[PDB]
Amino acid sequence: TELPGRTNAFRIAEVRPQVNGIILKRLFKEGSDVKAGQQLYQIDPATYEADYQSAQANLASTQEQAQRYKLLVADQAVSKQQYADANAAYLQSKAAVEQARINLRYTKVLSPISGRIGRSAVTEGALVTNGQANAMATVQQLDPIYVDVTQPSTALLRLRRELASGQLERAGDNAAKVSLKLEDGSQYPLEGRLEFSEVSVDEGTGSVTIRAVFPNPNNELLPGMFVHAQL
Amino acid sequence: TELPGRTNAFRIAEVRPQVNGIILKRLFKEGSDVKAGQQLYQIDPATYEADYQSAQANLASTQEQAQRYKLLVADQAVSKQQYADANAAYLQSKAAVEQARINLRYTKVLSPISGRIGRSAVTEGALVTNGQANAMATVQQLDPIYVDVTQPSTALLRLRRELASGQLERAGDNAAKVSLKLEDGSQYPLEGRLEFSEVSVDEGTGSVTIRAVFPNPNNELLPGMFVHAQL
Amino acid sequence: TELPGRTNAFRIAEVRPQVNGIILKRLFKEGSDVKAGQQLYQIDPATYEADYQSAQANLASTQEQAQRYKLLVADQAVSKQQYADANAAYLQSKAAVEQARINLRYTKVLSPISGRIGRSAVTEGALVTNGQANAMATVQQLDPIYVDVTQPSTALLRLRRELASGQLERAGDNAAKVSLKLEDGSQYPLEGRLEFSEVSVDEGTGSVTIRAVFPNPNNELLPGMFVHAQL
Amino acid sequence: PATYEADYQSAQANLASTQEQAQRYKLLVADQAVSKQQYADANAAYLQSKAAVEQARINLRYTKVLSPISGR
Ligand SMILES: O=C[C@H](O)CO
Ligand SMILES: O=C[C@H](O)CO
Ligand SMILES: O=C[C@H](O)CO
Repeated sequence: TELPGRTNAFRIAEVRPQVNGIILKRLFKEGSDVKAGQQLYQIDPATYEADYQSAQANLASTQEQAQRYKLLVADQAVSKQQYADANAAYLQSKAAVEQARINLRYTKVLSPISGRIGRSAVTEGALVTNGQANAMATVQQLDPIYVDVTQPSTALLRLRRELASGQLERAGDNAAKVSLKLEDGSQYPLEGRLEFSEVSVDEGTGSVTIRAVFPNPNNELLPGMFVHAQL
Repeated sequence: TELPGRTNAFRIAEVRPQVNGIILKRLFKEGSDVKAGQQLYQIDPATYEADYQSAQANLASTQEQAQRYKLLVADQAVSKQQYADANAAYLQSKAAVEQARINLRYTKVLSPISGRIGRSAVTEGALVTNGQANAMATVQQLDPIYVDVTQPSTALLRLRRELASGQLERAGDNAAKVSLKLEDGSQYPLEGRLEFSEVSVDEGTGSVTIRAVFPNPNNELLPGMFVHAQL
Repeated sequence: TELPGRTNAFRIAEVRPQVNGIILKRLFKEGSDVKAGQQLYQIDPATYEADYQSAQANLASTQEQAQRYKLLVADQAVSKQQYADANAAYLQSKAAVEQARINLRYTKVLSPISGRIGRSAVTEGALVTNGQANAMATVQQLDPIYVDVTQPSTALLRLRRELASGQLERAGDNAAKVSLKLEDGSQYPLEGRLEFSEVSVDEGTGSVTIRAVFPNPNNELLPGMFVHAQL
Repeated sequence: PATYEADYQSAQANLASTQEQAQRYKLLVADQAVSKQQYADANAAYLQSKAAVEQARINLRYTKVLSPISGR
């Protein structure tokens, strides 16, 4: 039985800035392969770095001030109102520092997912804003790759039985082994699982949509291909 | 007697953001079974978390300030026009904190219902906005599953009698036991209740719509199937 | 004398939101019986509740400020302008609080009438807007139930006489006792009034439409049934 | 032609505007001051205007229905 379907990325992510600034450098090759956590951009941190240290300097100061006044109050050598204020400043500083630290950190735009980055919608030297509508770039995990198959609700059950009645070659719980046949006609060398758990149902058609998962190193398979799963 | 009908989810909910931000992680398998209250997404909280603590710091401060002026007014050491401004700030802080707390909490996009989530209409790293038109995802309770049956108003009464005149196998108050027959032809193994209380009436047809309730573990039954209840 | 007619709800009401937000919970069973004033939905109030208290805090503050300046102005200790601005703020806050309170109240979507709610056109987690076109649900009082009867203007007088000339069994002022006969053929066990005051007239036909009122506990009778009143 | 003439000038006013807008961005994109996305939008409008004006001009011209052939 041949099931028609479309190939889709296994996982997709968007790269976006979360701090305001100028793109200093774009550390990745358009179209290359990147790893989740890998620095993809560098926003000029000259300032954030400066504010962050400017801050810590402050905290170090107010903190000393506080820790000391608390000693004085204990001898009644300073009104508790003086202390309260001292500790007040200390807490604000401590807050400032944390926010500074957070912003500096957001300075190195990292990749959320592991996959294939494409073109960089943002040029070096460009101005980038936190919250900005457009994404700097998009990564896609193309290795294990999906094949969305759509069968009428009935057939999905028919197959589900055969899977349980051993009439279908097991591949795992709720999964039967399957082969792929490109619209080319050719036979994709490798083979993969065909999970039976439903992903979506067009109630207007009643038809269900399940996913097949094929290994795709070499990146032979790409999203959008009209293929055929085989059982 | 065989009553035609369609299978429908037992309950449906939508997943939506209620805070602005970037989708950090999508904690769920498209097509899986999720529980109500289960975290479905994580919106980056670096800041909301910072603000929230920045606030609490403040409240901790003003609160002390206030409480002290409260005891001080008695000795007339602190006026009443002070303990007023003081208590003013205290109340504002307390409010800021609650608002901070609320936003942080929305940072974890939980699932409203227990059911089956399908595809995630939002990619990781994407930008999400409170009030946004589109829903991030949709959960559907499919275990007990409904079967909407439509009979002409007359028939509904005829059956209602037999139910009371013992001529129909009781299943509970106003419910008669029923079996399901898929459009496949097969006989759904389990059987369930056919509640007689009306759910809706197409006055333009006069016909009524009642619901059958079948157990559906194993998830064999899906919404949209054209079935037949049997009595 | 058998008068043909259609059964109709005794009263209809629509459930709609009057505040913006997300449907947290839908507290009612589709197809059940609900009482006027009963909470049907809960719109996530996390924020409205927060704004309301955020407001009250503010009012508490400005109000003190005002009452104090009202003092200083009366002692030429401060200009009338200062007292003016202070009172200005006070008045704004007081307005803010009232609006907050109103919105919070709308957070609980109560049922306007007592009757029978059907399906909920809105899912939990859904986005709901004040002013939105569609109604979240519809309650229909079905106990006393109407039976719209249509007779030629002439016949309505004929009967009206007999009613006054004792030739018809009184049921109340302008009402004659009547029995119902379902299109089933059967005899509805209970009986009710047949009010003679006209409700509408198809001037294009000259025919009048009057209503019969039958008790309908057990909910045996439903809107849309083609029946027959008997005199 | 009262209107065609009005639309035509209504248009030309527009183009004169958007054209200035564009020519100005044309330089800020070179000095990475304006996002290549924006300059795109500016030049987009400019091209639309220029298109509108041509159509306006064409219609105004037709305000004078001429004879295709020489004859009777
Ligand atoms: O983001 C992937 C491609 O480069 C563009 O659209
Ligand atoms: O929402 C259900 C499916 O995942 C999509 O369309
Ligand atoms: O709203 C009345 C019925 O429940 C549905 O359509």
